[PDB]
Amino acid sequence: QYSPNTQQGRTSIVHLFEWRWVDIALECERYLAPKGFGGVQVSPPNENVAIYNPFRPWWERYQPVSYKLCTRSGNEDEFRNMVTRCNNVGVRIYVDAVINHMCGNAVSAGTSSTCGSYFNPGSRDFPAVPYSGWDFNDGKCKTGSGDIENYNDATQVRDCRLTGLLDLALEKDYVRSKIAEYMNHLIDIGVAGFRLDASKHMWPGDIKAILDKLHNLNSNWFPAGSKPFIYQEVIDLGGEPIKSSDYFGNGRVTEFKYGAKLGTVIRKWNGEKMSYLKNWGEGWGFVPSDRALVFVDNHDNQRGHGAGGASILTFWDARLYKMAVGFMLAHPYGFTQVMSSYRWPRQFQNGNDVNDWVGPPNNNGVIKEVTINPDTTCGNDWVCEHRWRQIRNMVIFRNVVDGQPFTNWYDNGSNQVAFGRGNRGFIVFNNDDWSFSLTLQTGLPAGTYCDVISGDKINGNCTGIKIYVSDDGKAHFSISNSAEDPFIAIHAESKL
Ligand SMILES: *[C@H]1O[C@H](CO)[C@@H](O)[C@H](O)[C@H]1NC(C)=O
Ligand SMILES: [Ca+2]
Repeated sequence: QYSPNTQQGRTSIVHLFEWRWVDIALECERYLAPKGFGGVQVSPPNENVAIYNPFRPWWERYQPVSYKLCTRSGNEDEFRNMVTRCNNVGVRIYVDAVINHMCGNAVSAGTSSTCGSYFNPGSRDFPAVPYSGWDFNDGKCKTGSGDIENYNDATQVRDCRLTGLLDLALEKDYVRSKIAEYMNHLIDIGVAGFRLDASKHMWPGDIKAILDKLHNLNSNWFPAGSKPFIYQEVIDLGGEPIKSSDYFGNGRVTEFKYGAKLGTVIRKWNGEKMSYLKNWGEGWGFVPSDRALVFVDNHDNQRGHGAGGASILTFWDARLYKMAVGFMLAHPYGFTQVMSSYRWPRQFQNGNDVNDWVGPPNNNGVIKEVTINPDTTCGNDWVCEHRWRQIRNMVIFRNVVDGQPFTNWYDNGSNQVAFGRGNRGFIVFNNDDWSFSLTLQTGLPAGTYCDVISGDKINGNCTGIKIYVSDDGKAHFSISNSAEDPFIAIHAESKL
């Protein structure tokens, strides 16, 4: 469960946020597989509530109505077709599992579902599963509002409604069975793992009970005895009753301190400088590397809905974003997840986006298909950060240096640092307010290397910058503080 279950070599997964099943299937064959991506995290594939006020927000997908594979991304057949085509190409699929709750208790009863299933939140009656009033913690919670009021109370945080979402009683074998039945369906279809949404709101023991009823990965693509990869969404920063270590027994956990910290350092906020990254990792209070799932930003905190706050770097800050992601992909700590999102009309009104709810590109509710431009970029407002040369080439970098030790670190004491990975890769950063010109020991074999940030290597020709490594692994690097991308990266596979 700690093993991603990706093909040998592939070291990253990408979140194709709100993408359609059919677009993902194509992307797997036309780009993800060839560019070395390890897998894809998909948006919840089960039926959810169709919220029309605001108009189809992205967060409506976190309010389940049933476990039918019927959403705006596609139906069961399209979902199945996607898993098969991606697996057949070596790209794994990880599902965002919303098993801690159902829909809002204040939501109106009826058939406003992505699949037309009937539901009645008022009477806790979800016939498509089926679930009834006896399957919720309505009588287990103590709070006056029935919702979580005090996060210093681990109990109410687990038994009370998270912002009004109907809280399922995961202690009952019936509920655990219904959920496991849904998860086994996905496993048998071919998924390699799951993201356990809102894990902090579930008892570590209830989760384990559910994982105990899960089948092994499909023997057609995975070796016998393979267990699904498990990463739990636990927002744990500092001094909270619930520690992420409490979930180490079920699988990996999302390390939200990673992106929050990296964001302030790159932004150079409150005295932080890149030279401090010398001991990045557990040395900064992070969970053990072998239990961490890291990222710069996620669908939640990229729009202010998650931990990290204002220090979080997103595609909106392209220049600084690329460096942060470049640094994360080059550093050996944890398992990396790349973000892929869409553009929305950010309407900041007194320091808060009033349009952070806006859903994916759409035509009257119907999600717009992902178009590819001649320059390999996406249209229809899909950002496709994963298609950015600087990001995609760093994804490949991590694969190439997989297993190599962190070495040859250098820093000017401010914001000019560099380090290598064994003898397979080397990266240089310039985040200071002045040019960088110095000869450094890369620890790489002599030869001409293409800088994979400014360009690419194609049939023995570099389309960008070229670095020359001496017989003693030394090479000269020049980075202006005015450069489009103030960092250079070279590896064994970019050598001419
Ligand atoms: C790189 O490509 C060009 C043609 O586009 C060719 O003339 C040149 O010889 C190539 N160099 C190498 C080293 O293959
Ligand atoms: Ca709960």
